[PDB]
Amino acid sequence: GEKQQILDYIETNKYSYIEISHRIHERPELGNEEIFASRTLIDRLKEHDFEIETEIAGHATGFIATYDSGLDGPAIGFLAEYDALPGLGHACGHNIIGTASVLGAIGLKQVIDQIGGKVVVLGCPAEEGGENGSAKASYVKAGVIDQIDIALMIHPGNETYKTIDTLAVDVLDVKFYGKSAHASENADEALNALDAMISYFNGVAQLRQHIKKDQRVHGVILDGGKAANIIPDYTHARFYTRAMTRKELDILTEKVNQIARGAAIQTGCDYEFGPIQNGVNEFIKTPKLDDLFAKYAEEVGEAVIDDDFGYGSTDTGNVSHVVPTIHPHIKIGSRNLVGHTHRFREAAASVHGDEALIKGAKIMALMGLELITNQDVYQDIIEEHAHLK
Amino acid sequence: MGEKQQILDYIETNKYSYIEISHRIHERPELGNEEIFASRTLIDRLKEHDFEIETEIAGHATGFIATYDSGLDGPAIGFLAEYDALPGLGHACGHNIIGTASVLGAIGLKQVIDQIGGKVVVLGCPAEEGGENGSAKASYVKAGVIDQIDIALMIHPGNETYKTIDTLAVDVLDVKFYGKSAHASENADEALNALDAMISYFNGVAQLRQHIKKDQRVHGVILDGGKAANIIPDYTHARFYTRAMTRKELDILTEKVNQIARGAAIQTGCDYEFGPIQNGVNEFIKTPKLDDLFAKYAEEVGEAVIDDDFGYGSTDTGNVSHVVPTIHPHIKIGSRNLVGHTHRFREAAASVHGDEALIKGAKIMALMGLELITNQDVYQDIIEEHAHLKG
Amino acid sequence: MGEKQQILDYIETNKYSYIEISHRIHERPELGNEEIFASRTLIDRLKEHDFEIETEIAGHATGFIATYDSGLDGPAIGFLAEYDALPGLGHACGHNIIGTASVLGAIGLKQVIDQIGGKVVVLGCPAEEGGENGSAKASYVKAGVIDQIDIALMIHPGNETYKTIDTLAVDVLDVKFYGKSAHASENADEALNALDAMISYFNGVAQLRQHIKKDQRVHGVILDGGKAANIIPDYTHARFYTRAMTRKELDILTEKVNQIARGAAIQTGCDYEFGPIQNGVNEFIKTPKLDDLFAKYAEEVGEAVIDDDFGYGSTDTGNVSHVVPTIHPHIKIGSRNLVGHTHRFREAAASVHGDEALIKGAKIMALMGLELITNQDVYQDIIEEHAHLK
Amino acid sequence: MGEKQQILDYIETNKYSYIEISHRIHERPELGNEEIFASRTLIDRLKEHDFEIETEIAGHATGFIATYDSGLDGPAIGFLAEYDALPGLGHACGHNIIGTASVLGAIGLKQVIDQIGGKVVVLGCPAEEGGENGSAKASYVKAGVIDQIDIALMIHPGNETYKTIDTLAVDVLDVKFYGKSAHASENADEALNALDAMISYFNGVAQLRQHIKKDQRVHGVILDGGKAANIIPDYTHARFYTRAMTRKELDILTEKVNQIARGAAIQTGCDYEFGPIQNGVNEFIKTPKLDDLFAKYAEEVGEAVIDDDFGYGSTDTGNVSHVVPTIHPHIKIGSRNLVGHTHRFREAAASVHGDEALIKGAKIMALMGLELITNQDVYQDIIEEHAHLKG
Ligand SMILES: [Zn+2]
Ligand SMILES: [Zn+2]
Ligand SMILES: [Zn+2]
Ligand SMILES: [Zn+2]
Ligand SMILES: [Zn+2]
Ligand SMILES: [Zn+2]
Ligand SMILES: [Zn+2]
Ligand SMILES: [Zn+2]
Ligand SMILES: [Zn+2]
Repeated sequence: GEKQQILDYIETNKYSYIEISHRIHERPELGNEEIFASRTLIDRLKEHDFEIETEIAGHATGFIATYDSGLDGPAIGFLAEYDALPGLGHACGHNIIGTASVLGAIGLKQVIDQIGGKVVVLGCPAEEGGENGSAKASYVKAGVIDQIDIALMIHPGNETYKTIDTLAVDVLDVKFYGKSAHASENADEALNALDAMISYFNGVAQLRQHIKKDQRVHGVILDGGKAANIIPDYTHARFYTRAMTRKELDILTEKVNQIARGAAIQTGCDYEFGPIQNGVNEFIKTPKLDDLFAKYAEEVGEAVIDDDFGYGSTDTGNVSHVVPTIHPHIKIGSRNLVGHTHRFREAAASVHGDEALIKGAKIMALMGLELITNQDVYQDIIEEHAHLK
Repeated sequence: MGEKQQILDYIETNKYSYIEISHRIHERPELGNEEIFASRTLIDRLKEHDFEIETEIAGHATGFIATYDSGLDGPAIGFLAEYDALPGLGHACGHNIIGTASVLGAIGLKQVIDQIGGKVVVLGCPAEEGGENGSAKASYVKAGVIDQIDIALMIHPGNETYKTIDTLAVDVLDVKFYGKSAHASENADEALNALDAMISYFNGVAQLRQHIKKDQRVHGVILDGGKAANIIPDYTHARFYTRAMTRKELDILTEKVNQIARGAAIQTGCDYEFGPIQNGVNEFIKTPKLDDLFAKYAEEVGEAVIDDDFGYGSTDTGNVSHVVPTIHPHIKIGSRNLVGHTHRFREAAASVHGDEALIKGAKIMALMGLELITNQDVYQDIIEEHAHLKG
Repeated sequence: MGEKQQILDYIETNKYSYIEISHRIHERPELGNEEIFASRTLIDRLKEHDFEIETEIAGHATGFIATYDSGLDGPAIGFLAEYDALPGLGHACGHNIIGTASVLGAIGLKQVIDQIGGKVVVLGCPAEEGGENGSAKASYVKAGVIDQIDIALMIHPGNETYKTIDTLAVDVLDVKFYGKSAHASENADEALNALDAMISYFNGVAQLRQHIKKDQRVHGVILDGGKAANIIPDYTHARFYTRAMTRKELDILTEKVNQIARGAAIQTGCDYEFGPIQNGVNEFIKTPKLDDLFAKYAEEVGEAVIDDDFGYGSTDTGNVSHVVPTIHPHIKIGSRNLVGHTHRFREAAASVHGDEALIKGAKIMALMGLELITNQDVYQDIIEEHAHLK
Repeated sequence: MGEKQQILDYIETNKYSYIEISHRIHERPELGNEEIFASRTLIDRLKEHDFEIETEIAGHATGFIATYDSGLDGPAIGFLAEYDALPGLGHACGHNIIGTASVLGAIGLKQVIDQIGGKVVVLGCPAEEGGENGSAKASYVKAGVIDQIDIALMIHPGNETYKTIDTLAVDVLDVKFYGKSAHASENADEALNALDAMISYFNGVAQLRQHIKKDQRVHGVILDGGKAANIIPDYTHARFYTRAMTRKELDILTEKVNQIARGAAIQTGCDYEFGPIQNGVNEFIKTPKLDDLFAKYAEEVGEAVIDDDFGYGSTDTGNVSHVVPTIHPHIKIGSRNLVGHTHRFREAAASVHGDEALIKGAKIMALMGLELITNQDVYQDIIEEHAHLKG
């Protein structure tokens, strides 16, 4: 009876949610600027009696949607994403993610009055990163994920597969501050912020010999001075660093901090060096929770492929350090589909992409059913995760 | 006899008219090659006194040549008019005074020019502070415009009154590197790194400073150093000055900086561009007999001409001095503590002393032109001295 | 009806004569291209068994080719002898055993060679550890010395017994910069700075690392960086390595480093030299059917052939493997916890276990060559498989 | 007087004895702190004329103090003896002449010292060309050795005869980086790279040159930059000069270079050492009236004292000028085209003109000492001018 209601609702109303997906696809908004997308999803949740908190952990366009039955049972959380890319506009198919997670939440809410427990959608802006990007990183730090017990989600891809491993990433600004002087007449009175920057860059080049092969550090000079006749008192670069784990990355980023400090000391300058967004973490996978995903991926008619699909780089990792989380992919077209391409945006607004949205909503809604209904399958997952972390 | 008195009577009779022009250009500072109001205001005043006007000279829209010919034999006495402001500072070099002084000088001498013969010429010279397609006089020399005048006169407001200073040679240059972008994490091995090319160029310029002469300079900034942290740059852009005592010495220096760029390109597998954004300023060749003539009338008009080390300058009027006897002197507009390109200087350029400098300088120049036309021995001597010093 | 049995009877009856030779080479370590005792001791043993000797091969004074031809049609089976030690460690790679075992294996097969036809050849191969005019086998390949053999056999002592490993391509390079001196305080404007050129080269090499493949390496030191603080250096000298997975890839990587040097010279107005101080090592091309032959005899001789990731090597025997089917297998001389190029390894190259590994290797190689000559189908298949792969 | 004539008669009637001492030193050129033959040959001549000798001064084995004391009140007149040669060049600074002249001057004045009072002192000053524990006179000043003398006299052979030139302050510094080795192919990630530290220090010094005064210098070389290409270096070693107009300025400059090293260490994770390999050289404080006394006697002895710009020097005699009135003049030994530290200058320093200069300088210095002891008003005037000028 319980599975019937959830599927019936999603199947008779599919076109309504598919429509929300194209409406968001047509209006690509970048991270922390996704006003249309968050409102549209908030409305559908409010239309089905969800209690809405907006503006979460410093993210104006984030939300927490909640429907609580008032009965003991797990709080099953669905991660909604809805940010596009600059120039490419939804070439990661984030129109599907937010709509799929909302449709699944609302699908499950249909029976939550009966099974017990709670349903929650977390609207998570800026997953692609940037200034105050990676909202889920902020949520973990703010304690927003103490509100859920399990974090569900699906991502569109070139195939259907279980959660991939993911990497830790920092996005960092480097700034040097000196003292300007006319370069021809009195450069001996200057403290050269550009010499600091060049020296920092020489140092980062040298570092690459001595970091692990899985690690990355790359960046650009955003402000290199403005007048050729005047010694710069300010320069500004932006950098990424990347490691397999947060523990490893914290060590790696401190090495780069020290290259900046050293450059500062060489040149008599002062400096700032720090994150422009809360750091992204590696995924801690719960295999029994992906088993559950595969099971319903198959029951819904997808071939879940076992293969190396590479490493990801997503703030959903951060949520997996707190609670059992998934970040699987649903096929939305050719196996030659590559994320962040024009052909991938086209794919996210196609009939296959529309089908994946509905299949994703069904899969998640039915996992939520089994986690609240079953206490042995739920406890297996919770105990597995807490052992792996 | 009385031809000197007509010049002075004209200049002094309607001096306040010209002071107003100075103040109107001061209120509305315009940058190099953008001096629409200044050029037009000065062109209208020449046109009001029957000068034949040519506009848009040597690729400079806001440049002009204003000629009054008597139709009789004699020298062509040129007056250099400058009228560009500085960014954020707005006539902190007092160029409102220079253009107006030269116009008023030319028009003073114009009063008498039908009696004494020869020809008066105002050359409107924009963008002397430099920049993209800056230094109009450099373009003028190159285009043949300076063949129209026999002598080139000018005054420059300063912290004191002094004869022409030595000036330096300058190039202003763009360095651009061109590569092949790639995603930095995933596939940096199929990129050609234009920022690496730039850092290598910068490292090489630093090294070069050990091996250049102590009178030479090389300095610059990175205008484009990449835009996305996750993408390898395929384009970087820097802007540089190079300077030396002479144009001969500078062409050697700039070429060394060229090869530093080239080498950076070779190291990184990138391609490159390296060239001047403007024509290129030359060192002054001074004609001491011409500065003697200035000092003479500087004193007659009541200025104390100081003989001290007032440093080197760096002006496209040096380029004109390679063609014809040229002066680039200074007239006091206030405190000896006045430094050029400061807020105090801008305020000084609109004071009563700057207004007075303007009138005195016009008087000095008009009277030099009277004698250069009138006294053939004094003219011959200046022409021959200059010719010896360049030739 | 068994020529196999003569081979083993010879090696087994006078094995102690050969174990002596190994300990004599071991007591007297000689660095690459200085292996006077080793080369002569081995040459004297070959002369004792009717081998014809040519010495000084491909510009290597301590190299040789010992041939014994039956005069009958058949494959020329080559055995590689190595005999160079390391500075300070002195045979912590166990090259005392490699050269002895190959000479013993070739003399073992010589006992039967007049009957089965064909030819036995031993290539004395100095300086495999590398250095200046190092990697003798690289020179042999380039000199056409390997046209004289049809198959290249060898054994190396190791932490266990296994088949040929994959190896990597290496270049060993000199960078020299040539400028013009002047007094640094007084007239540095008349100088061309060979040290600024060097610093600029090093800065460029650092940048290169972001853009090379993860399996590749470039690393070096400054051997001459100027002598007087008050004189602008007119000369600087660095030594570098470059490494890739193939020789085709390494030629590209080394040329990138060539252009980094070249760019540095252009920046500073200096001149430059950039090139190898030794010929240059190549990736192994393995012939699995030849390693199979090894494993078959390895097991007949009592050894356990292990199949595991034993990592990558870097040896000039790879260069040989581009010309003819070649092996570079390992024979157990002690604990699995043995590491190459260490003090514990040198002691193991002269132990009872290392002695056993010599005779076992010598038997394995002699029997392999017996089969390569005798079995045309096995020979044909190994030659054709190598031919398809290269 | 009869005293003045005893002095000159001594120097003239056995000048060839001392010229031979100059040639034997020239024949056997010895580097700083290694001048065993020169110091001993000089010490033996002073021993012969009843001078008390102390050897090994302020940590310099080839240094000596040779004292002849009258036991009567009077100034203690110091004669600075130099005798170090250059590597590969022999005596291309003419130091063979310097020490012999000062010994012959000291001994000439010694003839009369028991009659006029006071004291004669020769300081044997090794390694003035510098290097490891170079510049003995820096060590002497620092050790209190110059409290033994009231005036310091000296002559230096040159292309002409002239008064003490201005001299510069110098530091010779070693830079060492300490890290942690690894196999470069395999384990680079557990290394700390002392060569990257050195490269980074050099890149930093290159950048500094834009920002040091035009009279300042910094230059060095890498003496150890690693030894095996397959191993990340755990040790590098460089040697540097820094230079400035004054010690006050040079300390600021040298500290800037220290911070460049510190920063390189911080970037690479290395440790470091930075410090001088010799006592630092200081700028000359000149006493004009002492040079006037030199010029007086130079002229008497047959020399033309030329007033002209002969550039800046760079010598540890400068250090002595901070304590007592000192001269560092030059005496002509050949063509005006002679340049120090060349083969021609070595050739000059053994020539007849060089021998003549030795005797003349000896005479000049001994006649200078006679007046300094004898004339209290000339002495006092020199002491009070030095005291004023040093501050
Ligand atoms: Zn994405
Ligand atoms: Zn995504
Ligand atoms: Zn367990
Ligand atoms: Zn200006
Ligand atoms: Zn101006
Ligand atoms: Zn080895
Ligand atoms: Zn080996
Ligand atoms: Zn010297
Ligand atoms: Zn000297």
